[PDB]
Amino acid sequence: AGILFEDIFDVKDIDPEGKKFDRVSRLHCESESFKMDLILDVNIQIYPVDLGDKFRLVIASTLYEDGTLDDGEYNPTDDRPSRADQFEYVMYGKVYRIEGDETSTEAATRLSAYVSYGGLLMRLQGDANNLHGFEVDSRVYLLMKKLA
Amino acid sequence: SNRPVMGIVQDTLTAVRKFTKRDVFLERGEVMNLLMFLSTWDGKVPQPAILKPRPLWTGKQIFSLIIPGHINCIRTHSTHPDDEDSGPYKHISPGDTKVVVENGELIMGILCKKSLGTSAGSLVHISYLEMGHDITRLFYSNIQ
Amino acid sequence: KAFEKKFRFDYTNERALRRTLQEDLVKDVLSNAHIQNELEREFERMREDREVLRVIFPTGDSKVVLPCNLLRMIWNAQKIFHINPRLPSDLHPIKVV
Amino acid sequence: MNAPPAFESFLLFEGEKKITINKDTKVPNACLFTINKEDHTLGNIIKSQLLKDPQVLFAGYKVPHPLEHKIIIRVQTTPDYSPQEAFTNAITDLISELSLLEERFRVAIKDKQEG
Repeated sequence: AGILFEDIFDVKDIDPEGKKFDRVSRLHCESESFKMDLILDVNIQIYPVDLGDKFRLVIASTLYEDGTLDDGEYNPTDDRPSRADQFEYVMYGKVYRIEGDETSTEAATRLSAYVSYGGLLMRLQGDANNLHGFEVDSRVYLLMKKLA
Repeated sequence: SNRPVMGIVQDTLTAVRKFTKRDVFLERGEVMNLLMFLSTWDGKVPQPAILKPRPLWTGKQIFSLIIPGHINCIRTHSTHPDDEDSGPYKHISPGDTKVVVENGELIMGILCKKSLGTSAGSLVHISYLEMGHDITRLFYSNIQ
Repeated sequence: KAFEKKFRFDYTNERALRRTLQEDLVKDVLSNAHIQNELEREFERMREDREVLRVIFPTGDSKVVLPCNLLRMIWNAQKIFHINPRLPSDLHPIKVV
Repeated sequence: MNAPPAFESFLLFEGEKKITINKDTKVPNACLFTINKEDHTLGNIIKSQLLKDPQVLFAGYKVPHPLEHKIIIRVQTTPDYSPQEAFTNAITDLISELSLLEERFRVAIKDKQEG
């Protein structure tokens, strides 16, 4: 598998502070049946998004549908493995911080994983039980698909 | 004054900020050219950030290839407000300030005079102190 | 109070110990007494250094110029050895001292 | 006083070879072509034609100095295909396109005048 996370989100805001960038907007999504807030920057010129949209988000450690990793080297002439091409929007990043709700003695109950997709950041808060697949410095894919 | 005496001067410096904005997405051919002008390049084209519906790289994704070795640094853009460091979004930075370089990769932030300039602790100063003159020379030339 | 809390190394609570240090090391720390004496002597030396610093630098200026960048060296070590900060470590504080 | 003559930008002198082939040892199946007395007028066409090929993984060109006339082209291709074959096919396809374009322009002129 290699699918670290999978959920359906709804868009609540596009730019609460304002339009900071011409071609990039920051979605403020909330989950469904998981109660996990999301803050994602999406290229809107290539992949337009507006309010109220529902998309299915998948965060996977590999794209190859069998388990093997990719080594991070780009190669377009590799259609043989039949990668996960059922999604519309795909990004590739590196998780750089896992904040938590720890203390001196008690362990954490809520985490917050940050991933940087070459500039376009993402924060994914929620419960600490379904967020266990994330380790810092690990390459991560993001896959989106709008539900009609 | 134990600072770097030379740094990027005003034309690569007026353009590295625009390069390192979030919006800069580079096509395959443009990436080919820019890598053709890199002297310290391994030979492997990195995976694009945006992979569907069209492969797009990013300016930070190529300045990461420019930055040498495994350099760790944290600077601050010249238009960074006085509330981001205090309130929420400390590590999310809506305006793309708070430059962060981990393992020689530009994770976030916009590069300006306060990062590539002739001030103490700048990115070039860290590159010198960590790698030496022979690598800082290539750093300058490749950036330009 | 902040100085003591940040630099004391409480070895009594033992829940912070189980959370931060490994299991084979926490038993050693809670059993030995020479280790505890060394750990208290370290804080004594730090307090004396604090008083010396306050004499040398009145008006409370922390900024100083020194040859080795310890914090950046620590960051480099963390990234080089793939240290995971969410797990208990295998470093003995006596080995540190 | 130190002005080079104008013809030095397109005339090969005694000893200079037009094109020299060198391999790239960093990555397998990579090759560098150095062309003397050329510029963007040829570099750009060859690069843009190499990029059309689906078996070419890298294709670029650069002019190392504007005061010295020389073109460097780097092409890396997938295995079971060589960059020399990619280069030759690119040149052949460019020639075919230009010939077809000239034929159609000539017929368009003929249609425009006296027609």
